[PDB]
Amino acid sequence: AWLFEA
Amino acid sequence: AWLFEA
Amino acid sequence: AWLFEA
Amino acid sequence: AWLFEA
Amino acid sequence: MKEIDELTIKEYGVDSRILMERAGISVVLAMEEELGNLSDYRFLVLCGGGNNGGDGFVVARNLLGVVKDVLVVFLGKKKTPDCEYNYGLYKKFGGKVVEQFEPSILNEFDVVVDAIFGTGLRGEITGEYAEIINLVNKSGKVVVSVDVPSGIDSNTGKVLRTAVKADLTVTFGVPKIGHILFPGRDLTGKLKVANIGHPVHLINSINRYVITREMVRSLLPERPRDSHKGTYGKVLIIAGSRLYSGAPVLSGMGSLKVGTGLVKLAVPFPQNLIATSRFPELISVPIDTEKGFFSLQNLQECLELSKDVDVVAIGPGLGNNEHVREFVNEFLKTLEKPAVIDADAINVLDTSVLKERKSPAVLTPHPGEMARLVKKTVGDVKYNYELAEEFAKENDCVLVLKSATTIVTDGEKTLFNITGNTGLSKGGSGDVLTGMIAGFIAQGLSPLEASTVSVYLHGFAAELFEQDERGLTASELLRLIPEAIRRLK
Amino acid sequence: MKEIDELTIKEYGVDSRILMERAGISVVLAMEEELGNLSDYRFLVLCGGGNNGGDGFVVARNLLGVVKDVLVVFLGKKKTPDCEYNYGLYKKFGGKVVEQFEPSILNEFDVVVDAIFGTGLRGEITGEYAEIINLVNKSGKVVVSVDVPSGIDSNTGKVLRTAVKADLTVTFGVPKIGHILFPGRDLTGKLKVANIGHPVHLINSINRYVITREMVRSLLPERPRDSHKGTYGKVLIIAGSRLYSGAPVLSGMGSLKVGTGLVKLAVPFPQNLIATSRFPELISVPIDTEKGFFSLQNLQECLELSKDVDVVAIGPGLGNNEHVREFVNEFLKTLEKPAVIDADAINVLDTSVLKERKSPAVLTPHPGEMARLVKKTVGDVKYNYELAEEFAKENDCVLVLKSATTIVTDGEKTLFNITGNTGLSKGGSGDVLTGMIAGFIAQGLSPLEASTVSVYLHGFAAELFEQDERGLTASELLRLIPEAIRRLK
Amino acid sequence: MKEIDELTIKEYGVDSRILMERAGISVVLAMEEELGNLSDYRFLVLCGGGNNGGDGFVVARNLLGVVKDVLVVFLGKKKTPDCEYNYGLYKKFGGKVVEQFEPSILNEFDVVVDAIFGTGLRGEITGEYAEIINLVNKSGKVVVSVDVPSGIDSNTGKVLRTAVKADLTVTFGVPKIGHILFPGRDLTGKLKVANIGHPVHLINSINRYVITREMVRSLLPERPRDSHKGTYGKVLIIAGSRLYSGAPVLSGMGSLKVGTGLVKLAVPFPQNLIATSRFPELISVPIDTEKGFFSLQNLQECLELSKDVDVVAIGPGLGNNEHVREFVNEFLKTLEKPAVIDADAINVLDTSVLKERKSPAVLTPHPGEMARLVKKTVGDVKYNYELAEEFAKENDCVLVLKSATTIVTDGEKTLFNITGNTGLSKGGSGDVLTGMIAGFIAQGLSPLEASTVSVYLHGFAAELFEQDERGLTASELLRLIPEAIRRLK
Ligand SMILES: [K+]
Ligand SMILES: [K+]
Ligand SMILES: [K+]
Repeated sequence: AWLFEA
Repeated sequence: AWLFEA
Repeated sequence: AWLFEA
Repeated sequence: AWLFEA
Repeated sequence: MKEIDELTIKEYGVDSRILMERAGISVVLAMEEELGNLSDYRFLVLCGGGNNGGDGFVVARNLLGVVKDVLVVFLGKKKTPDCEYNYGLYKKFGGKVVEQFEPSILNEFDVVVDAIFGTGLRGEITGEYAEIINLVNKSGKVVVSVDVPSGIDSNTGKVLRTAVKADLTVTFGVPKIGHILFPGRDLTGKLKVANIGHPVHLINSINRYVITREMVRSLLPERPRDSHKGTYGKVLIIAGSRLYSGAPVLSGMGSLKVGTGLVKLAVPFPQNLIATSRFPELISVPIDTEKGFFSLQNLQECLELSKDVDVVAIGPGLGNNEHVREFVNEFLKTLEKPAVIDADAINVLDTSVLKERKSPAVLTPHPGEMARLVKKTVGDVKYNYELAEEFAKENDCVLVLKSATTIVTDGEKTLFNITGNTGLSKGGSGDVLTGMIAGFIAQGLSPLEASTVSVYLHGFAAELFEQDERGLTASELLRLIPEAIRRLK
Repeated sequence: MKEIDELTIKEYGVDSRILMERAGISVVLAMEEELGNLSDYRFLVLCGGGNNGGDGFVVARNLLGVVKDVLVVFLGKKKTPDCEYNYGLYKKFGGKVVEQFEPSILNEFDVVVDAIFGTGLRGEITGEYAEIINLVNKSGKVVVSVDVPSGIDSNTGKVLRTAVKADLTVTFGVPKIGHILFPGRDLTGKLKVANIGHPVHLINSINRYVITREMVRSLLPERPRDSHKGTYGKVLIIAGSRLYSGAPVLSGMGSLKVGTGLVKLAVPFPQNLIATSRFPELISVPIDTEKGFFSLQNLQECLELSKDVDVVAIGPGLGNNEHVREFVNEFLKTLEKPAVIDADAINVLDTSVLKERKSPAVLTPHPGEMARLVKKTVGDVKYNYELAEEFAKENDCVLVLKSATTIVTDGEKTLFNITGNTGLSKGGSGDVLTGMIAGFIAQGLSPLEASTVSVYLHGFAAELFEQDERGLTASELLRLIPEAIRRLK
Repeated sequence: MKEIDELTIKEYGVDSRILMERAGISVVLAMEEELGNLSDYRFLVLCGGGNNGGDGFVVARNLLGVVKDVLVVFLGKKKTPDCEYNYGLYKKFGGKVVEQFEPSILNEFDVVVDAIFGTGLRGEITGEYAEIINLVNKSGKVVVSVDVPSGIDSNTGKVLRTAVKADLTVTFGVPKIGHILFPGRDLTGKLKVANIGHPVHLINSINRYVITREMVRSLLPERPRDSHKGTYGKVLIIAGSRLYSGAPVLSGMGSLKVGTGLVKLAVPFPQNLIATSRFPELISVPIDTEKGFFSLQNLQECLELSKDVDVVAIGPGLGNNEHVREFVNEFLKTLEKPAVIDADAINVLDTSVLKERKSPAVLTPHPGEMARLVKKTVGDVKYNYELAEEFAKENDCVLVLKSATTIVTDGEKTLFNITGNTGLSKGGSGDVLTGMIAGFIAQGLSPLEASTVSVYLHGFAAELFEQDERGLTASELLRLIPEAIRRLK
């Protein structure tokens, strides 16, 4: 969750 | 069954 | 645990 | 592998 | 029950301290069953001065030395003899009590035991009792209520200004009306009924019960192998109108899906053709009408159709106008068969007619229809089991008053149904139920038995819907019925 | 976003070199997540002179020594300060750059990183930039685009003569309109949104969003256990004609399948009977018409039917002739209820009427209907969110402009829906959606919320079809709706 | 590494702010990998004034808005430029800092990030830094240390009065000696090594490494199919005494179990017969002695037996008396074969003899034997890699200094082994290792390679024991060796 939103 | 009815 | 030690 | 060696 | 506590003490001889102990330790075992091993938790027990608080003191003492921490906050002004005795014991076993509540005291505990008020709640909760309950409701902690969530009136299920929202409620002997009716049923969370030593004869002498799986299993009629259509009875449904062509179909399949041998619908032409295009197993007799509604000109045809059947359901989709009113009332006055009366048949009904009938009747109103039928407000009749009881008794009928909890009474015996979900909160859902009742009477159940089995299976079919309940429709419900029946056994 | 880059640098104080680094390494981690271990691959990074190319230089440097081979082809004329800095680093770490592209250079590489143009694309790609992009599109290699596939206008999703077709696109902060609208959404491939250090307050200050599962979950209305039909609201659907008897049924079940308590259809006789033969849970009121279509002679009947409901949907299958036009416009002028306006109700609508209404409205046009409604070409209105915004704002409504990506706006807030598939590209599909919207307004959602939840679940129900999407029909979609709802939670 | 930070900044040109950022976000990703989704946790970040605290500020800023709560407690007197810059950013992004530590502040947080001291720790932690570290060690919270647990000297792994006990440590570029040697290795908890942008050439230019699976896999000798006994070499083990009949057997099977073709033991009669009764695959030559120990009268026999072999192991169970001392020293002086020297051969060794030998040697002392060999205290030699390095370099040998972390050096190259467990802390365990080394030299590995592969597999065989490690015996270890070897590949 911290680095990427998919 | 003896102590509780759910 | 509360009622019985086995 | 790129960010971490464990 | 207060009467049953008294008899077990005064006539049977059980010391009241012994009933109190068994109650407390019930609460401990019930929490263990729900939370698993209790030793990692910290407990905040909130105790009033009455016997509910005494039950709490017993709980608090039996956690001493077994769990991480216990603290009793005592909120009462004075203690009853058994509460005092048990407070005396908590203190002698080394328990910490305080009589001052601080908003931040919840921060140090995992579980709150709510033993403030039980069945001895009189009037509204105000003041620091309320502030304390509001604070607990805000805390996000796990709440276990002793007997009834404090602030629920245990006779009505009403909230007396404010009430505790419990995750688990442990009550004694029998469920109380306030656990069963809303809003109290919502605030009870998961309900456990503990046997605390009352003789079984008294427990069974209670006259209002919840409808259970075992009871519906024992009432389901037999399907003897050497049987034919007629073994399982015939139903006539008088229903529909040019406005409401759908109701007849849902009612008719209600009856068939519960195992009735024959269902005949009587529906104004050409709307009668709708049913057989959905379900050609039905018989759908066209009635010739002037404007698309039943009237007195269809009276004779309908009494004739009623000669060959065992039960008649009437009302769904009939419409409510003066011609329907004449027709329904003249019809029921003359029909010498059991009648199941729903929807618009209820809205135009003359109650003098129910009195003068020899044959039995079930009425299946929702609270809107009940309000209109007795000329009261919805709020006066909703969840009012005593009113329902007088109505049944005065009108020699069974009343099925529909709601999230449904009351089924004949004036002597009152049953509560708690199966179902909000997917039954849409049109067509009541129409199925009317069929199910008519069908079960047709198979030889009495009106009360028919009604009891039907409300239970109707609710249980809803719960079996595989997707989200809000998408449930009466057609899917019809499909789930035989699964509900299979799962009974 | 360019505004958000600036504020994070100029006001917050984050060095632009730090934003650039975090972006590059995001691309590396995103590729690792998609390809697994990167060490067996050979990378060809294509770098422009702007900051997108700088992001590429950062990518190229962070693969040096970790992968089989890297080569940067530099395509720019000059470098920005951060691109130059990062080019300087690639070279000092030992990286090979070249400034000449040979058609056969693709033969020696497995992955192409496309860092030619990002959000700073102005005008059409011609010349060797185009030849290079065409060559990459022909190569069958795995393509990873930095920020946006070069050649997509990041504000419109339009292709500026030619554009890169990516397997993966890694963008920064928020999705850009060009990833969300077509054709750009098709060329983006799998989209990842990397957090590269922008303060969360600014990221959230963005005013156009994609509709997500979490957002629809938080808007879904509550189903309180103590509820009845009326809790979940009533809808009237004014629809159908002797030409189009099917639309009313699909709309009506749209509403019911999303959890509405009551749906009444008003459909010209005898076509009204079609609905209840499919779904007898519906109420289908026959309207007496002269030629099979609604006209002013049905105006009073319909306002009367509208008194008892919460929302009115109008349009599906009405037909488009002068009598329908008079009727719809007089009706909406007088109806003091929320209106959901679809299909033929849109085709004959006078927009002066939307202005003069106190009550709210949702319009649900496809681009054909939008074109006719504002008197423009389909190509001018398709995927034109600013036009949709002005229309909503000027007409005080919510506009739901349907397409593979649907725009839902009220003039202030604009949402994009990306659920669905091509199975929704057939008749009846819009009719379901009109129902769903009307139903959700009936349950107490505002028009914008109702519309947002509906487009999402409508699309998500399509994706749950178990066989090939092209075989999906509106009837199957109706069945999938409650599964879509269950899977939300 | 401090040297590698400098070169990457000063020569390569990477801004130090960029190294600092990459470090911080490494810590965030590493915590995410260990705790799962971080959004439910509350973080307490403890920041010194140096660059370690700057790394913490970067961590704290990147949790802002993503997690439940963040709070930085700043413990320094002044800030370095990069710490100040990053403190400046935390504050501009809305972060709460305080400069006062309260014992009870731990109560409000789930995770403590320890960014007080890194590699710039000089001297002992006293005062409030210590009180703070003690308080964190008492709290039972999850601790994540940045670079090295504060209070570990990163060059020795020593505790400077007090140190943080971490669950996870995230370090940058390469593991530091203090993560690898005890007590620091114990306080590091789970170690992750993050790549933060240093050129790979510099990372690899480091000259002390941890022994890894990949390195041992690439050194394992080939087993060509067309091979015979002699392909895989011959070993002579000179060992045992009438006091210690067991050592020869464990050594000899050490050699065989690693794939040596032939092992000959030379053991005083009748103790030689012990080995072949356990393992008849061994050759166990009876040596005639006067009193049960080797002496000079066995010198010629043993040089003769050494003619046909490739390597000689000497020492296990020899006993330590003047006659053994004469014999070992005259023997090694004359033997023109690689020698592996263990146990009692080490205790009586004259180091002048190692100097005057042309042939190579491995010595395998535990710290007790090392202390005696260089005439220092155990505490002076334990985990002292520089002393081990000088000894190897001055005596032209490989030194394998055994302990929970074993140091293997030849004076130029130093390797650390971290496989094993406490089951190797009992007699016989070293005797196996001597065999394994001799066996691998016999198969053509150099002394350093032989030693590196052996310490790793010896440790890894211990970890494969299926029951509790404390019950592991040298005999079971011998059985696990070929499993260790299989699992390498
Ligand atoms: K209570
Ligand atoms: K790009
Ligand atoms: K640290």
